[PDB]
Amino acid sequence: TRGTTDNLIPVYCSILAAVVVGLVAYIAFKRWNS
Amino acid sequence: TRGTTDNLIPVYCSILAAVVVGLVAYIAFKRWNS
Ligand SMILES: O=C(/C=C/c1cccnc1)c1ccccc1O
Repeated sequence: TRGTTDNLIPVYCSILAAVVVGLVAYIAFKRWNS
Repeated sequence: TRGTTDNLIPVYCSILAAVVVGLVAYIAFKRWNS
């Protein structure tokens, strides 16, 4: 189970770029409107 | 896919991972102290 848990490095940079960008606007608006 | 403008997919992940990681601490602290 080394090629299916810690080989997601190329896939992470894709999903993490989409999630982190959506988080920057969401988390900020949540902490600004809290 | 010119190969000299839209081939920088892996190189972006390098600088983007280093910038976005350093930003996760800064943006969070700025939005938390706001
Ligand atoms: O092989 C890599 C994968 C990057 C990537 C970037 C975006 C979407 N899918 C994959 C890679 C990641 C970080 C730095 C250099 C790399 O070659």
